[PDB]
Amino acid sequence: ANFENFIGATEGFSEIAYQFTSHILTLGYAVMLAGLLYFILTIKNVDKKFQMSNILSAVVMVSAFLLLYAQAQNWTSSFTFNEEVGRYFLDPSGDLFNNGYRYLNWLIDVPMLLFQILFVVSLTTSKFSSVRNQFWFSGAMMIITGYIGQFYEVSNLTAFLVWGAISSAFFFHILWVMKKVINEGKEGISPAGQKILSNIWILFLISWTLYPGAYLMPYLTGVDGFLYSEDGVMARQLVYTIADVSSKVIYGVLLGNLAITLSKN
Ligand SMILES: *C\C=C(C)/C=C/C=C(C)/C=C/C1=C(C)CCCC1(C)C
Repeated sequence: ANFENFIGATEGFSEIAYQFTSHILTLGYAVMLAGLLYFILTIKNVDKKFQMSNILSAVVMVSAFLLLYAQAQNWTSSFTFNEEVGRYFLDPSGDLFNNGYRYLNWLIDVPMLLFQILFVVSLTTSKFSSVRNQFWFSGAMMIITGYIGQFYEVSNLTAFLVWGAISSAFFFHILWVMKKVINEGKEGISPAGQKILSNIWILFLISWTLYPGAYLMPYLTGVDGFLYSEDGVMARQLVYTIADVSSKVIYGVLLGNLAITLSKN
C-alpha cells in the first residue's frame, strides 16, 4: 500500500518509532479539541460581521478532531509487537495503516480555510465569487491529485511524482489567488491590521509548504538514504502534525486577532 505499511512489513518499527508516532498523532487531535473550545468561547469578542470566520474555524476543528482521531487509532491498531524480534510489525489481523482519514480531512477543510479570510478582509478590484470559485476548485483538485499519486507511493514512483507535481500546480494557483487577496485586503486597513495580514501570509506560506514536504520525505535522501527508513516515517508524521496545527489552528487564531483589530474604529 503505502510506505508506512511497507516499512511495517519489511523492516518493522522500533519501540520509539511506534510510540513517538502514536504520541505525536495523539497530540494532534488533542490540539484540535482545545482549538474547538477556543474558537467557540471567543465568538463573543468579534463584531457580528466577522463572526463567520470563527464559525468556520470551529467547524474545521470538529472535522479535524474526529478524522485525526481516526488516523491516530488507525496507527496504534495497525501494528503489533513481536517480542521475539523486538520490533512492531504490520498486523495481518488488522485494517492496515491508511492515510485516507487525513486526505479526507484536507478535502473537507480546504474550502472552509480558504473561504474564511474573505469574511475578514475586503477585496478591492477582484470579485468575491470569482475568488471563491477559484479557491474551491483548485483546492479540491490539489487534494484529489494529492490522493491519487499517494496510492503509487511504493509501487510506482514515477506516478507518485507526476501526480504530486499535478497537485503542486493547483497548490501554486491557490498561492497566486491568496497573494492577490492579501494585497487587496491590505488597502484601507490600519498599519496594525496590515501587520497581521503579513504575518498571516507568511504562516500560510510556510504551513502549506510543509505538506508536499511531508509527502516526499521518505525519498528526500534518495531511494536508499537516511530518510528511507522508519525515520522518514517519524519525520513525515511529525511534519504533517505541525502543518495541521499551523494551517488550521494558528491560522484561525491570527484571523481572529485580525478581526478584533478591525473593530478599532
Ligand atoms: C488541513 C488543511 C489543509 C488545507 C490541508 C492542506 C494540504 C496541502 C496543501 C497538501 C498539499 C500537497 C501538495 C502540494 C503536493 C503533494 C500532495 C499534497 C496533498 C501533500
